[PDB]
Amino acid sequence: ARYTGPATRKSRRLGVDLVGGDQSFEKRPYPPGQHGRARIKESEYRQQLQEKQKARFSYGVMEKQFRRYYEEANRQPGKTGDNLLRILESRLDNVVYRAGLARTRRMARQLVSHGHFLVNGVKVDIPSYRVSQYDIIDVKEKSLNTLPFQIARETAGERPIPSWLQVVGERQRILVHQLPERAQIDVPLTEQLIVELYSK
Amino acid sequence: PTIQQLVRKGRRDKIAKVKTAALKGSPQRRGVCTRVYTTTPKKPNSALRKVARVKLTSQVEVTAYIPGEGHNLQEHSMVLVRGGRVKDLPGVRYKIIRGSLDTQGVKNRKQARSRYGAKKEK
Amino acid sequence: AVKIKLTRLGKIRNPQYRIIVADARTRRDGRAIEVIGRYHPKEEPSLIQIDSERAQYWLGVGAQPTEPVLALLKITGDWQKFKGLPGAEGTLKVKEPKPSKLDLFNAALAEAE
Amino acid sequence: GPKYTPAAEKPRGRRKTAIGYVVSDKMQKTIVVELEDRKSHPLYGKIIRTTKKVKAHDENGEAGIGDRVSLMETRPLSATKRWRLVEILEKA
Amino acid sequence: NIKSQIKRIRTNERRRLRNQSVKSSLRTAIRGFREAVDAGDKDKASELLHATSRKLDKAASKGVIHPNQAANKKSALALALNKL
RNA sequence: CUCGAGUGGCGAACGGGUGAGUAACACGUGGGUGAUCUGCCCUGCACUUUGGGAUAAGCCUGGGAAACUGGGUCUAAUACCGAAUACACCCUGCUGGUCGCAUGGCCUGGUAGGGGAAAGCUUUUGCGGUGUGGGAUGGGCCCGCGGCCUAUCAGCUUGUUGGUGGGGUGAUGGCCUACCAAGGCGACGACGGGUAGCCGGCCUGAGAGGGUGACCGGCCACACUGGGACUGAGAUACGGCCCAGACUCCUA
RNA sequence: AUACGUAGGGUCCGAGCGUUGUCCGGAAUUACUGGGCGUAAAGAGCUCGUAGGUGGUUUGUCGCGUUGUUCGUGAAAACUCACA
Repeated sequence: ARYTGPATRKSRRLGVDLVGGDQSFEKRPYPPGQHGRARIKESEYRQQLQEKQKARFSYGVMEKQFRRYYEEANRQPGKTGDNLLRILESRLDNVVYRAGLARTRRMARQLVSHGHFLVNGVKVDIPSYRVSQYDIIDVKEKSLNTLPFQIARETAGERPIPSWLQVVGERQRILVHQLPERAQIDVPLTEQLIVELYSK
Repeated sequence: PTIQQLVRKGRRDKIAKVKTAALKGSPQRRGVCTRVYTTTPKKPNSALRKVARVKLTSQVEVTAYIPGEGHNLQEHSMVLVRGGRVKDLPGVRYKIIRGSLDTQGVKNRKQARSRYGAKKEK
Repeated sequence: AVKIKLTRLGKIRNPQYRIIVADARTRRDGRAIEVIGRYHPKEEPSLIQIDSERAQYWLGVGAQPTEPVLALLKITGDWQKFKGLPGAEGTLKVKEPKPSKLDLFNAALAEAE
Repeated sequence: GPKYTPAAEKPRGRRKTAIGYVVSDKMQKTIVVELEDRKSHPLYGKIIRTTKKVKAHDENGEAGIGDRVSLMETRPLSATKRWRLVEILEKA
Repeated sequence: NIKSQIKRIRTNERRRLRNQSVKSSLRTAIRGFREAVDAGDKDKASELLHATSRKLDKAASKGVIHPNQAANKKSALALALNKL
C-alpha cells in the first residue's frame, strides 16, 4: 500500500539524494545511526540492494508493486533494463510530477490520494494508475484554488517538463505525446544490476 | 551408454532422502509430551538444552526441543510439535511452538518477538 | 430436443451472454455445439452479434430458442427471416458513434493551441 | 409433396487393412497373422520394431503358414477374431 | 424416501404387470408353433406362423415388445415353416 | 370461476454430490459399426373407423398395535380392452437391375403370400391424435495410437479359442447354449502383488524434463453394504423397488 | 559476544511479517539433451551362444521406417499476441 518513513534517513543510508535537495542528507552523507561512519563489509550484493532501494524510495513506489514492474519489464519484447526504466517513468504520479506541478513525489502521492487529478475525464484516486500516450490530463478546481497548489502551479520553476509531457495551458493540461525514451528520460543510476540479480 | 540397453532398462533417481516423519508432512501436529529430561549437547557446544519426547496425534513417538529460556509445558500437555533441525543434539529434529496450544511463549523474549511465543508488548 | 440458449460469462456485477445451441438435458455452461451469437445486458445497447446463417440452418432443422433468446432473435429481426413474415430487417440498436483514439488528441491539440 | 423422402449414402469404407504374415493357420476357419512396426522411441530415438498376433477369419482356408497376405478388419466376428483375409499375394 | 411420485410406482407396477401375461401368452403361442414345426406338419405350421405374424406384430404396435424383436421372431418362424 | 383429493398424462435417468472403486478402449487424439437405437424440436404424405370391458375417485362395510389393510357399489376420459382401413411399413417365396468391404449394400426394386393404428378437449392465439418417409441432435458397439510400479509376481488358459447350428439381444460377437475341434495368451512381459479415476490444464525448469488432477472445464465410476428386478425412448434409477446382512429407530 | 541476552542504533518488508509442511530447479544429484566404471562409486573368475541389438562392397525393385505436400483435425476457456 503505502510506506511511512521520511526520505532523509534512507537518503543517508543509500548515500544518494532521494529528496533531491535534501540539506540534511548532504549534512550527514554517511548512513544514519551510530555506525554510518563505520565501514560496511562491501559486497556487490550491497551495491544491487542499494540500487533497488534508491529506485524504490526515490519515487515513493513500494516493494511488491516494484517486483511486478521488473516482471512485466522482462515480459516486454525489449531488454528488461529499458522496459523497467520506461515503466517506472510511466506512473500517473510520475507523469504529473515531471510536468513540474508537484514539488515532491509525496506531493503527487497525496494528490492522487485526495483525488485532485483527472486523466481523459475519469478520476483515478489510484497512484498505480497507468497513463497512456495522448491522454488528456486536467486538475480539479477545488485543488486549483488551494493556496499551496496555487504556489506549485504558479511558481513552477521546478524540473523541466520532458518532451513526452506537455503542459499546454493554464488548465495544467499535460497533453502527453510519447513514451519516456531512454535518450530522453535522464534516469538516475541504471537498472541492469536489478535485471541480472532478479533473473537468477 | 548402449542406447538399446537404456531401452531395456535404466534412468531412475537415487533415493528420496526423506526428512519429516511425524506424518502427512504436517506443518504441525499436536500430542502429549513426556520425558522432558534435559540431555547434553555436543562437547564443543558445552551447555544443556531442554527437550522432551512427544507422542503426537500422528501415532508416532518423536523428540521435540523446547526453544527459549522458560517453559510452560509439563507432563500430559497438549503440545504442538513442528519440524526442526538441531545439529547441536543427537536425533532431535522437532520443536514445540510457544504461544500456542499448551506451551506459553518464552518470557520477555524481545529480540525475536515473533518466535518464542512473545506477544506484543502493550 | 434442441434449444438455442443464453449462457453466462464475465465477472459478477457485469453480466455477459453467449448465444449457443445445445441440448436441454445439459447445464447452462455445457459444451456448446456452436456459438452462434453474443449479447450483454450490461453494455449500453445490450449489443448483440450473431452468426446469422448458422442460426438460419438451426432454425430450419428445428432449433427452439429460449424465451429471452427468442426475444433477442426478434430484437435482431432474425426471426423475421426463418419465419420471414415481414422479411428480415435490422431490428437491434447499436452503440453510439463515439470518437476515435486519434481524433481525441487531435481535438485536444486544437483546443490547446 | 411426395410420400417418400430419400436418404443419403454415408460414404463408407476404409476398414483398417494391412499386410501380414499368416503364422498359425491351425484352427477351422481360423488363421493367426503378424504385423511389423517401426517406431521412433519417445525418449532416446532407437527405432524399435515389434509385432502383433491378430486373429483372422478364413471362411475358405486359403492361407497357410508363412504367407504374405493382406487383411481388412470386419465387424467383431468372434471373441478375438476380427480380420478378413483379402488380396492374398504370397504363399510360403 | 417418499416424494410426490408414488403414482409413478403404481403406474409402473401396472405397466410391468400387464406385460407379464402378454409375454406369457405370446411365448406359449411361439412354443406351440415350435411343436407344430418339429412335428413335421406344414399346414399347421403355416397357420400358426400366420397367426403369430399377426399377434407379435400387434404386440409390437402395442407397448409390449420393441419392433425389431417381433420382426426377428416373425422371420424365424417363417423360415421354420418354409423348411419345416 | 376456482381447485383439494382422485384417474390419467408428462417431468422426474437430466439438473447438483463424491473420487470409494477402477491398471480398465477408463480417458484423450483418429477412424469404422455393411453390426445400430432416438420421447421431446423441424419436415412430406396418408389415416384417425368402429365396438366393448374395468377402476380410482365417490360412497358403505371389515381386519390390523402401528405399518397399514379387505369386502360391497359406482366413476369418466387423450384410460384401457374387440375389431376395421394402412400398404406409406414390416416378415417370407421367387426374381430383374445395380454398387461392392466378403458377409453384402442400393432401386420406399418388383412380384406374390402374410401382417401391422389412432383421440379427445376446447373456442381458442386453438390445442390436439396414428403410421411412414426424412432431418436434427442425442446416442449404443469395434478398432489404430498415447499415457503406474513390482519376478523378493513366468507360466497362464476349457465356455478359453475357432467353426457349426440355434437361444438371446437394437444390431455383431462363447453374449449364451448343444456338438465338433484344440487351440489362445506371454519374456516386445501373460498370469499375479501393490498402487491409482482420467484429460483440457496447472506449476517448476532456459530447455528438455519433472510434480498435480485444487478450482474452472471433459468424460467415467459410485449414492449403508451385498444380490435381484422393474419401467420407460432411455435406470449403479442419490430425494424408484424387492431380497440377504449390518446399523439405527418405533413397536400393542 | 556486533553471534548469546539487553538497549539504542541500523537493514529491509509492511497490514502485513516471519515460522512450519510440500514440489520444481539450482544438482550435470540418472548425465537423451547432459556421467562415469586402472588408483576416487563401478569389467561378473573365464568361455560359447538363445533372445536381442547389430552390420562389408555392389545391381534393380518396394517407399514400411524417414522426409515433402493437401486436407479433416486438435471444445471454450488454457497460454500468449493484439483490441476494448
